[PDB]
Amino acid sequence: NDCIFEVKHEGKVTGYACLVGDKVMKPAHVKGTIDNADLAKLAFKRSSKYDLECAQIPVHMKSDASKFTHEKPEGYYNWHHGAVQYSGGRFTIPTGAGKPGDSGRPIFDNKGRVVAIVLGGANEGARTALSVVTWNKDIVTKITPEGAEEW
Amino acid sequence: NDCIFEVKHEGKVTGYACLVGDKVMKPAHVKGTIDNADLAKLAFKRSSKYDLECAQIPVHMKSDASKFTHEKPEGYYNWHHGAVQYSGGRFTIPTGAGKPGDSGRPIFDNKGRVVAIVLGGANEGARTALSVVTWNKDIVTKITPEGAEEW
Amino acid sequence: SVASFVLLSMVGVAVGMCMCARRRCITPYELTPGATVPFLLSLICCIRTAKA
Repeated sequence: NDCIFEVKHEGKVTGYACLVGDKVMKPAHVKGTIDNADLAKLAFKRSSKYDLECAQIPVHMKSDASKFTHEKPEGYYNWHHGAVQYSGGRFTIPTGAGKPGDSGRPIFDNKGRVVAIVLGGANEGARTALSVVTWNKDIVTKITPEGAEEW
Repeated sequence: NDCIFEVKHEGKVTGYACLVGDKVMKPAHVKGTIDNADLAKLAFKRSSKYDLECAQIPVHMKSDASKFTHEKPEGYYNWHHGAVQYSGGRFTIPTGAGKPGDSGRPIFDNKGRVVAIVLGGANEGARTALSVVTWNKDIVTKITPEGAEEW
Repeated sequence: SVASFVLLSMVGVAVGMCMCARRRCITPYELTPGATVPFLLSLICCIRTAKA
């Protein structure tokens, strides 16, 4: 909504990297060398079981980082392509709202604070369940509904 | 208001000392003389771990010392130079509000109570990060954002 | 020579896979913003903190 900071990483865009808290992160499944030429020289810590590379933001740019909160009420949140329903601890969107290439987009709460980063979706009828990187208190985690392909 | 005593070096003002609770506090990095003779003379104690410089207030004739509070709820506070935004574990300030040599000015809450003491800052970009000395219920701590240079 | 090579290789494998265990145990903390690593864990795994 009020924040567009998902920096692209390739002329052939496949996902986006984001600044949140004091860290830049991006999904580890999408190839490319991050653009802007300042984050490109940054060294990334990679996790395949979490499918994410992350690094510390340079200070001069970390004012651009979005707010962070781990607390996730049941209900509606907002992201770039619309609204996300958090039901049963799982994020879902209308079918077709997400396609390959929108991975790495932060999910915001009503205050505009990041709570999750989308990785992919799984098609169930008129809805799609999100395979997504989220957090609990001081620990990154991943939610992968069955049959989700990677975005 | 007006609980601030000037620390003057030989040819200029270098810092600021404040009366918090029962003690007068000054930044240990500031070289100069206390404006008041009874405090400049008063045997004065040094701690470089927190870059803080303490003495006990002569409370018999200094009853105007400011009151304090260790609670740090999220949101806006007062800095004698505008509003400071306490977000996460950091303080953020408009980049043009602070200048070197202004260290020692406390941060006020909305109740007029001292919450933290600015020891310096970091050129942060759209803002400036504020490296301060705060306290918990029983102990002091120093918050130093990365890249903070001395003030 | 064979015994010395075998023992040195075992020591190298031990230290390298200790480094692997360090990386596996440490990466999730370096991914989580705030990075409130407990001091005891920092001593055990011999790390530096990101927030100073």
